[PDB]
Amino acid sequence: TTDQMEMFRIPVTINAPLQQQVFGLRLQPGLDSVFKHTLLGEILNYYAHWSGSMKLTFVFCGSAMATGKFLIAYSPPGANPPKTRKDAMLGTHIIWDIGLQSSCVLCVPWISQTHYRLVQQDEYTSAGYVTCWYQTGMIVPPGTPNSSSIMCFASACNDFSVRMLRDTPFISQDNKL
Amino acid sequence: GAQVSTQKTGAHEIHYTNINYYKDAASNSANRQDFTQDPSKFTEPVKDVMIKSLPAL
Amino acid sequence: GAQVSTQKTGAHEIHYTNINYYKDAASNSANRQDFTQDPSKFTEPVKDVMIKSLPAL
Amino acid sequence: SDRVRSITLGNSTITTQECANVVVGYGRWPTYLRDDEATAEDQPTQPDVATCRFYTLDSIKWEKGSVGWWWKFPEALSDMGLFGQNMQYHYLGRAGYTIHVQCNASKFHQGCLLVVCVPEAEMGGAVVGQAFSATAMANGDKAYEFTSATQSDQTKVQTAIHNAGMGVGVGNLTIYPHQWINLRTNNSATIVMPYINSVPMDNMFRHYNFTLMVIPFVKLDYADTASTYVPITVTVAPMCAEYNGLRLAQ
Amino acid sequence: SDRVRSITLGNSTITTQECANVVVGYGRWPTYLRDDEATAEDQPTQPDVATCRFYTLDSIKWEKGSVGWWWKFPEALSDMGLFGQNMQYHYLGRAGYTIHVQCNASKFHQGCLLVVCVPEAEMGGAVVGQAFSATAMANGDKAYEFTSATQSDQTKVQTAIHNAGMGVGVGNLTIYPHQWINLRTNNSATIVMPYINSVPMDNMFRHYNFTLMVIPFVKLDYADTASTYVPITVTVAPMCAEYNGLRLAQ
Amino acid sequence: GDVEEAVVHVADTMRSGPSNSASVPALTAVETGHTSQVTPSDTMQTRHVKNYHSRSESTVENFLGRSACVYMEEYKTTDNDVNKKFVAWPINTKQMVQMRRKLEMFTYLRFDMEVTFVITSRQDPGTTLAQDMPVLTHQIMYVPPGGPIPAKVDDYAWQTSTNPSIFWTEGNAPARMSIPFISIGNAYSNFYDGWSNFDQRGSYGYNTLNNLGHIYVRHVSGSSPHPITSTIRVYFKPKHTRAWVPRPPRLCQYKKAFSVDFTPTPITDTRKDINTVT
Amino acid sequence: GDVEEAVVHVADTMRSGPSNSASVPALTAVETGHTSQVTPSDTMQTRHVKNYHSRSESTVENFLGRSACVYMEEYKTTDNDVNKKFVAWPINTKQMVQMRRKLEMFTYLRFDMEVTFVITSRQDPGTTLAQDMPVLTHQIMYVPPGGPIPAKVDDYAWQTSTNPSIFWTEGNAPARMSIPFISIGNAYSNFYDGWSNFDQRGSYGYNTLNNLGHIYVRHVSGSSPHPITSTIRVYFKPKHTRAWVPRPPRLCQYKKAFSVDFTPTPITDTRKDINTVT
Ligand SMILES: CN1CCN(Cc2ccc(NCc3ccc(F)cc3F)cc2)CC1
Ligand SMILES: CN1CCN(Cc2ccc(NCc3ccc(F)cc3F)cc2)CC1
Repeated sequence: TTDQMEMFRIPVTINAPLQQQVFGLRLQPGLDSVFKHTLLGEILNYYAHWSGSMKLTFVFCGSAMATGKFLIAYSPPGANPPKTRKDAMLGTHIIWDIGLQSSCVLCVPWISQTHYRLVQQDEYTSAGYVTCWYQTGMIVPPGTPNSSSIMCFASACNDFSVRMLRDTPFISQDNKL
Repeated sequence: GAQVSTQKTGAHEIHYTNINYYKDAASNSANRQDFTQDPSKFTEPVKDVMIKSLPAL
Repeated sequence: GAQVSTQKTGAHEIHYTNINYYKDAASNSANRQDFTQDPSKFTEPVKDVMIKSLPAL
Repeated sequence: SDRVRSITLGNSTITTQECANVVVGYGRWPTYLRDDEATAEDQPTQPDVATCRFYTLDSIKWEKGSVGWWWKFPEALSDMGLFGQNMQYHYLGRAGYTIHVQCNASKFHQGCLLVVCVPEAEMGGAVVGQAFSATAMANGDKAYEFTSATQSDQTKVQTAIHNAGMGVGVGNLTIYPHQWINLRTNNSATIVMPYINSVPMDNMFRHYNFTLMVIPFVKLDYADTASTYVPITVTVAPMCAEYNGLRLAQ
Repeated sequence: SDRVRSITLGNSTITTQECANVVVGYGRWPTYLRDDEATAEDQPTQPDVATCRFYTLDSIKWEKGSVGWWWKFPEALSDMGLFGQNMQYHYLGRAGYTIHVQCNASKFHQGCLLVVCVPEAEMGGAVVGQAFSATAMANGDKAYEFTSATQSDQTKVQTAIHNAGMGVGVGNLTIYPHQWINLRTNNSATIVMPYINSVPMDNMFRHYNFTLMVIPFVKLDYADTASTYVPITVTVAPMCAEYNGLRLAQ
Repeated sequence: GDVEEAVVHVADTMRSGPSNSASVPALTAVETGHTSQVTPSDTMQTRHVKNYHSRSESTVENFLGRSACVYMEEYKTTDNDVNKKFVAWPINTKQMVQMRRKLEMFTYLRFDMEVTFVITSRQDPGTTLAQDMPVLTHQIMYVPPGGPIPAKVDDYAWQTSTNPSIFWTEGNAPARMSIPFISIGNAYSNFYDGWSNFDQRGSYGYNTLNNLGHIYVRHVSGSSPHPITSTIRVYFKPKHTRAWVPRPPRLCQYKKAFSVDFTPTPITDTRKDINTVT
Repeated sequence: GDVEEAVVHVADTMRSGPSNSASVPALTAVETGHTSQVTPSDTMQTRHVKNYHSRSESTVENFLGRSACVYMEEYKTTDNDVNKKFVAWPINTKQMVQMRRKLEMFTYLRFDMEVTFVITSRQDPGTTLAQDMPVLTHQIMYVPPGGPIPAKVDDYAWQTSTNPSIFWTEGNAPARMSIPFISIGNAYSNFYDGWSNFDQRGSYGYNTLNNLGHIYVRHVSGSSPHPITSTIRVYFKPKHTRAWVPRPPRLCQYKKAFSVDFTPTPITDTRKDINTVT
């Protein structure tokens, strides 16, 4: 990313191969680089334990004439992450239709063997993966751009909570100011 | 003039006494027993209330 | 808000006062005055109760 | 507005922001088997949620020269999640279905599709008095192609479109439960099919309960656009499924 | 008479015409998870009957020189019917078990077995400060052999019988739920084990809930007979099993 | 009146079944600036769960209710340089990074303060160290703005008659005191986007509002035959806190004690590609 | 409400006389896994005895309610090696043998903790020892998992703003504090028969669940002309204890701090023959 602002836009194309992956990421809100510096991630990094559900909101910022469908799935922890849409569709997922309402919300349920999870997540307390796939593909009429972008928003549900206060590791100094 | 009150404890499965010795309220101990909260100020700052079930627009 | 209670003492041949000063239940002193117990969990885990006088089988 | 529909089965949800109403078989909603109508003695198994969920079969490509396609159920879902395992491990089965067929295109496209579920859609061979294997009419979730011209290969079913491979006028298929996908004013069709059969239960490997057909009555057309084809997707979801007669896996 | 017992789970039945009572864990019967104790949000799946049934693992041969065996659960049932499929397809699981161990011999045989379920039976390597793979301690339904002499291969767990591979006196295993199979007056042992763990639910591929051990305290003996060995069989049946967190098959 | 007497769990999860209707909780529109309020019960079947978790530890009172170092300095009991035998620290809360960050998550604050002092001493290295010295004593003096300032260890200003002071002796517990909300506004301000002069000139920034005074420390009368060095650490612990107008946490490293100056920083780290999850 | 008010002897022995009947309390069958419940009154004539003995001292609360050393370490006030001037101990309760054994008699535990620190200092031997140094001061800092870790004695991380810390001075009573049940489960687990990765690979054993954090200690500002060595001992004392699933006590000597590895051991000692009683 030569331009920093590019980090916030997920590319989308017309005439895409069928059933292609749009993006994928690990669900480590306090550790993964994706969620590390988000408004939610910053708060968790001041704590050691967390629990509750999460919300991922996606907004389509294409043209008004463009249309498409997307499949967003959450896969609980397992030996291997999904590789194809057929694998992803087995787990929790929602089919997103683009129309007048430009936003869709995927609620990640709290499925865990323990009441709490470590912010410094490891193999024992994994949380799973989130992936998005083409459901039908993006179609556009004549005289429109051939590419579009999507943005993602992260937030906590009303049952979220944290525990044990720790000092954050993102900020440091070597000499008195 | 002593105050009695409950102390944090578990859930499914307990009183402490406090007395103030100084004449300035700034000397009291931290009042960390308040748990009321309301997030609607930052999450729903809109003018017209929107029902989740109904369409946004 | 003080608690009064008996203290271990002998048999054939006696009260102490306690007050909690901190707002967290974890700060209280050990509650080593509980003596209830039930060993049937580990000694008689069978499904059908067996009378000692009657034959086992 | 009544143009928006939402369906939630199991752990899957379908949202269509531009659709017509839902058709419901012969006015009968799917339901479990009653005590006074059953015949098998042993207790059935009812793994709802695990089996009553949407399963998106693969997708087809709609070209200017497409003629139509068909799928046969429940064999189409033979290897789809726990539904397939339950069907394999049991002698008897029973379930209704909810069929949702998606197809979206811009305002400048034109075309019309017919979506219809044909119960007991028996088909005849390409060459009269010649048998065919159970591979020219159902091979899992893959779709089968109709043909504009008369078929000639003896190894395949008669694919003449205008006869629907059934010896009946294609225009008369309206009698069965159906819907139209007209690109002017529609994007998907929803059909709820109850369990229709002459017996309370039947084996799902030996009997094709019903057949799904998609036929373009008005061929696709467009001009001066970068989109060359219109993908079509089919999604199905068993409802009130119950199995019986456990045995070794087939 | 109280020497006859009959157990019916799902579509399977066990009848023993000579047995002692049934032991029930720590006096707790298996049960479903309560609303006020759960943590996961989504709806669980409860495929009773399909999964709550007896599954006879393979059999072992009891010789005059046998030392003992162990199995680890629930991994032992990893590929046994729909239980295995459900465990594969779900992130979280929870279930109690009913263990029945059969062993019959004539009136002229002598011997004694100890049957015990050890929760959290952590084991140490043969060579101190040396790791071992997840194959010297559980490989499906196959039983593992204890050893009379001290183990030496670094690729395996310490199999010294008198220490039980746990660094504790073998004679003190009586603390755990257990039963004795004494050929004089017994033919089978039945144990009902509730779900014991520090959390409401856990993954069944990563965590061994408990270990089953069979140890001959009095070695088998006989004289002048055509029977050379006494087969031993183990049967298990999950109870009140419920799964959660559906995802792709592992 | 010998006595007088005087909890909030998170929301539970309600059971939900299959649904098929025109209601679409999932679909929304973020353009309104309104965050959704959907719950997992609105998109998949869920069981009934009773949550006993509580958000007690995330209250602002508890979040800021921890003592933290804000300043440390060294001074010698005897030396040639007069300025090196005592400390003079203008009070501010922007010199130590962690506590600064913590505070800077809110625009305005209002709290009482609890101050604790930790003092330690050590003998400086040298050729001859054999000496006997009784226990040392230290004086801490607080000078509100505009008061006289000492210029040497034995200045007359050390005879505080109105300025509060603490005399402390080594070997005992650390000194402590409490201070009330001593501001001239209705709340303290971490940021101030404005100037000093009404002509939009002069100092710019929070420095403008920093007028809390000074702190001075010295050895009472200790004057050893050989140098002895002492260090003092100051800890602040807010009490009875109220906060307003939260702001995003800082991302770039601090570089000045009285300014917001920084250097551009990448948003976050990178990975192989958009699909990599290993 | 100025006040508020708020014992179990063992079973007695009942008199028994001669008996001759079909009841056979003595005969039983251990095959059922059921321990008998006979009493001496059921096999021989006995007098009436009132027992005033009580089992108060054998409660789990009292059994585990004793402070025990869990770790000790040494650090120097001044030295060439930076790593030798402070301690960094990952918290665990499996390094000292006695307390480990005591805990390992139960599979799961749930308790509050009381921590006490004992600190002592001594002057290192050398050719020249004549020096004068004031009383020393020490800092104990607790770093929950994922927090910043200091790399040297004078690192910025020692300015705790959220991490709890204790400043202590020699000559006073030992430091102390209390901690609540800080786990992520519904109970602590001494054993864990499982792996880390869902593929049955990776770390195996209780190590997997050990994520309690670290403890760091240093001299505040002491830097003597000659080295001074200090030692710290940490004591833990469970409170409000609950235990589940007892297991047999360990027999083989411990050999690793994060594993159950052992060497085979004889069941017990030997004697001349089965009849020897002398
Ligand atoms: C720019 N603002 C400066 C004040 N800061 C809060 C604050 C205010 C006063 C104090 N301490 C006041 C004080 C109190 C007692 C003393 F002896 C000396 C003092 F400086 C500490 C922090 C917020 C940012
Ligand atoms: C593997 N388990 C590790 C925990 N152990 C019990 C336990 C848990 C926590 C603690 N101490 C927690 C703690 C509390 C306060 C601190 F400052 C530092 C700490 F590490 C001590 C013993 C049981 C075995």
